[PDB]
Amino acid sequence: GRVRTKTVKRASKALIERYYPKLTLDFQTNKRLCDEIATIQSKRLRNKIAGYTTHLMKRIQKGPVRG
Amino acid sequence: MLMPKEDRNKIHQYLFQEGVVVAKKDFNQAKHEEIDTKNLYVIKALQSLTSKGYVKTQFSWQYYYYTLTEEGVEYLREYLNLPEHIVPATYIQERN
Amino acid sequence: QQQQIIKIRITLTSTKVKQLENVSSNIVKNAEQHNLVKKGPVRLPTKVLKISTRKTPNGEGSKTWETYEMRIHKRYIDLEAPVQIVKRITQITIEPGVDVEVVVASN
Amino acid sequence: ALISKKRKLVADGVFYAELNEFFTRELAEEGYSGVEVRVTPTKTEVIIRATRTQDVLGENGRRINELTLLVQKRFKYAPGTIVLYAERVQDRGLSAVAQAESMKFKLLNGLAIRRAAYGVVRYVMESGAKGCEVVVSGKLRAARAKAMKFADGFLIHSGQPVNDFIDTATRHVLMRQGVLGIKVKIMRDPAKSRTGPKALPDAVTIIEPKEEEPILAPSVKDY
Amino acid sequence: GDDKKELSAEKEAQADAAAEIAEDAAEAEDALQDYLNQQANNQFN
RNA sequence: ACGGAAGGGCACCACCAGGAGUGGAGCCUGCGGCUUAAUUUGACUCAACACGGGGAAACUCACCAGGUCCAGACACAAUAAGGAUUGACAGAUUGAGAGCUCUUUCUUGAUUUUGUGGGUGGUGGUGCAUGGCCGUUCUUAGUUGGUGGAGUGAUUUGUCUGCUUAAUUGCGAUAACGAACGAGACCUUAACCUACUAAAUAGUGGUGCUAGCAUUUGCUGGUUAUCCACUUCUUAGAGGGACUAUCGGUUUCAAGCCGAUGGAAGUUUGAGGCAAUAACAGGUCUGUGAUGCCCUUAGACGUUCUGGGCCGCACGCGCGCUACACUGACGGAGCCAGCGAGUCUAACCUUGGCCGAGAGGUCUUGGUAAUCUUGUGAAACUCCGUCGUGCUGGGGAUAGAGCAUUGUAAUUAUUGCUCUUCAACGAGGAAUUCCUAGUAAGCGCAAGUCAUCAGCUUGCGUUGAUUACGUCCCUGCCCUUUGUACACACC
Ligand SMILES: [Mg+2]
Ligand SMILES: [Mg+2]
Ligand SMILES: [Mg+2]
Ligand SMILES: [Mg+2]
Ligand SMILES: [Mg+2]
Ligand SMILES: [Mg+2]
Ligand SMILES: [Mg+2]
Ligand SMILES: [Mg+2]
Ligand SMILES: [Mg+2]
Ligand SMILES: [Mg+2]
Ligand SMILES: [Mg+2]
Ligand SMILES: [Mg+2]
Ligand SMILES: [Mg+2]
Ligand SMILES: [Mg+2]
Ligand SMILES: [Mg+2]
Ligand SMILES: [Mg+2]
Ligand SMILES: [Mg+2]
Ligand SMILES: [Mg+2]
Ligand SMILES: [Mg+2]
Ligand SMILES: [Mg+2]
Ligand SMILES: [Mg+2]
Ligand SMILES: [Mg+2]
Ligand SMILES: [Mg+2]
Ligand SMILES: [Mg+2]
Ligand SMILES: [Mg+2]
Ligand SMILES: [Mg+2]
Ligand SMILES: [Mg+2]
Repeated sequence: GRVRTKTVKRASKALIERYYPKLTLDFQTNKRLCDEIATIQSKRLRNKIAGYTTHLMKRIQKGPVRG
Repeated sequence: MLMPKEDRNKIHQYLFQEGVVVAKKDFNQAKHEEIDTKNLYVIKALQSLTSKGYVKTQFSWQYYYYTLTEEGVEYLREYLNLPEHIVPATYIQERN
Repeated sequence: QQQQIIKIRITLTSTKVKQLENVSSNIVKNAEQHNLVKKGPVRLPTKVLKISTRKTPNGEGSKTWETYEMRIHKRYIDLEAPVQIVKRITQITIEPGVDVEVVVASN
Repeated sequence: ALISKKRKLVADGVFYAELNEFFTRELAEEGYSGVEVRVTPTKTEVIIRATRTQDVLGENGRRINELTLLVQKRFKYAPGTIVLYAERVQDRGLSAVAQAESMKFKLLNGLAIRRAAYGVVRYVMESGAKGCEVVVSGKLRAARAKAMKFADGFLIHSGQPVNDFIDTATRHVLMRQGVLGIKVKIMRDPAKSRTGPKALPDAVTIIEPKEEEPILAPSVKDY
Repeated sequence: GDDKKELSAEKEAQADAAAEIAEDAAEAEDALQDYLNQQANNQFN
């Protein structure tokens, strides 16, 4: 599978919540974002996180998303 | 055990001198590193010396560790006869 | 009045890659940080001591196997310094966990 | 002299193992808690992490004599080349091994099984552990063997942080009936780590934005 | 131990820990034979 | 908690579609059984049977036939310096050049001896007294507290119909909201860097000195430093990289899932390590100088020494090895790995030279090792020949005769070589195992064991498929529902 755990999804929510100006449709920049704006202990988890706080953006751009 | 006074003293004396003895568990070892007797001689000699107080024994990885204790510090004083205010592991080196 | 270029080889061996690379790197600066000449840390292929055993003290059960391993890391640094710096550079720089060995000679 | 370094590095391991043993057997009523042996120029350095170094010393510093002398004779060291110092451990409260031997020694003055363990967890906590676990196993007083658990606070149990943050230790308190198994688990507050990861890998902190007071039609400052 | 007397344990447990903090803060400050051996056999030699 | 009720699932220790087999045969090896002086013993459904790292010539070792020793602490008592006790040469004796015991008669000097109490050792018993460890449930996904809601209460709700996932993984629903343990994260290994830092113990290009062939400049080599440079390849440091990205089908346009493109990599990226709460009278007292209790303790169940035994053979069972041939055997020729190991107070890994058909021997030698063995020139495999379907030149059991190696010792034949002998076996009934890609299968190699001995194992790389990409029919487990007079919980 590839269902993203709660830790991933919980951070993502928490980032989109308090930094929507800043952040984008681009994971490439959202990666670099997370580093400055968030303490995370692994490269891997950071990517797993940014990639999904990205995906979440990507469709807010077309309608809202609960949560 | 059965062992001549000669070997008893070579033990006993060396005990008072060093204040300490170690010795591997392997009876029939002919001559023991340092002391000039049968290894079997040392082990049991001490075993006796402990079983009447005097000295303390420790094992771990196949080796005996005999610690000369204070009441023994008297017994050796009798067996070797040497006068009180003698010695043991009871110096502080020069200034080491 | 002393000092003469004696051609050195410091060999550095350990299982603790931080402390090792530490003593390694700190040395390489403390070389040209006073201008020597060297071929730097040469990392030898880190080798692995494997040990493969049944877990069980006895016989019962599906035969589970368990392999422990111990890694040996070895660098060598070549220096060309006189007698004063060398002896200084060997006695200090010491570290609990890193075995330092300094040979000399042109053979 | 002259050894393979494969043989040499293993050999040094064993040496530690044999040494650590001998101390754990010899300095129990001294809250022995570990060693490290530093190979140096001109000497071999041994440090005894015992809580109560007053006893490791002795009448004008006797015992460490016997102790070195012992350690000396055994591995064949040439008087002077081996050196022992004792060194009181900074809080026994966050050291598994120190606490099992407490637990042991508790139960050997016959403390109630719980009052024992249930105490240790409480003292460890006040030593600022993030969490702590004690198990007692085997047989007290009844005939059939039981086992208990005694935890409080926070622990994790898997992967690398285990290697990182938890101290565990089994001891064997040899009782009149059979033998008890004591088994302590301390989980160190990773905040304080001092040298390593600062948190659990699960830890994801977000900086708290900034209360903007924006708007304001352009303008520019000169300098 | 039975759960009927538990309270009494947990409290004595605490007290136990409290007096382990007396010890560990009060130890956080609190307050020859000459001649040798291989010599006496060389002096009386 | 349980059911020989019901409803859902999940999995190549289930099946489907297949593969490659085992079950038949020879032998190897374990287990039963018989046998025996003894054939030491544990373990018996998955979870006992190439398992106790269990490949036992002595040792191991426990078992059997025999012989010594005390290594019986310590305390009192007895004995006793007119000698408590110790040892012996030769002979007899004995398997023995054991003064075991006897003859004889020196020696030793308070160390012992006799006795009781008390210790002590023991692969003696008890794993149904224990610790620790392990294996099993578990290829599973479960466990809990805060504030709130229900209940006098134990308790429940959160933790759920559905959907999704490898996952109590999420989505969603929603009297719950929000969190922690376990899952995930993490860690290690295999993949990608012409980016960074370097290397005579890694290697490339150039240049010298040089060989061969062409000569027309060339082509192919030699040269642990004859110099210059470089880091692509090798090595291991620090970084980076992937997040199922872009796009699109799909779907409660949710988690997600499928496809395409790109990418070193898109099945948790592949394989591992660690792994919560709980259960079992699972296994181990035969790993432990871990341990309670019982047994035993000098004609010993201590220990050691000699010799046999664990291998004994009407036969049942299990893991294996080699095979039945022509996708073959044989004989020449091609000629390519990776994981490893290796000698200090010592004989380890062995290049090279010679002698020997061989196995081996002998003279030297490099290596405490990316430095030498070793490019481990391994095997399948590839090439050209011989044989031609004939139990054949497939197959190599059984057996005779010789020569070498390890070891104090090889007989009941440790192993190796040569000749010879040349069995069963013509693809294996009922049954049954394993597996989804660099996988299956074929194929060798190192390592553990190891003086000698792998038909075992743990890892490794070499050659490289077929068929799924599904489901609940079989089998096993999990989940709700439901019944219970069980709760020591259907033993
Ligand atoms: Mg966790
Ligand atoms: Mg994990
Ligand atoms: Mg089928
Ligand atoms: Mg078949
Ligand atoms: Mg025998
Ligand atoms: Mg007696
Ligand atoms: Mg008695
Ligand atoms: Mg025992
Ligand atoms: Mg059991
Ligand atoms: Mg057990
Ligand atoms: Mg039994
Ligand atoms: Mg599977
Ligand atoms: Mg209420
Ligand atoms: Mg529930
Ligand atoms: Mg490179
Ligand atoms: Mg593609
Ligand atoms: Mg049982
Ligand atoms: Mg055991
Ligand atoms: Mg057998
Ligand atoms: Mg061929
Ligand atoms: Mg010949
Ligand atoms: Mg040499
Ligand atoms: Mg034929
Ligand atoms: Mg043939
Ligand atoms: Mg071998
Ligand atoms: Mg085996
Ligand atoms: Mg009910």
